[PDB]
Amino acid sequence: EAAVCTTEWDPVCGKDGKTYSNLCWLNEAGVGLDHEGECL
Ligand code: NA
Ligand code: NA
Ligand code: NA
Ligand code: NA
Repeated sequence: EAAVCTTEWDPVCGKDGKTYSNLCWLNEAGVGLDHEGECL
C-alpha cells in the first residue's frame, strides 16, 4: 500500500486504544480520534 504519512511524532489516541504517530496515521487507518496525545 502506498506510504502516505510522515514519521513526525505528534501522537494521537485512537478509539481502538492504539497510539497513532500523528493524525495522518489515524485518519488513514479509518479510526476515530479519542483524544490528542498518546493513549494512556
Ligand atoms: Na497491495
Ligand atoms: Na521519516
Ligand atoms: Na482495541
Ligand atoms: Na475522547
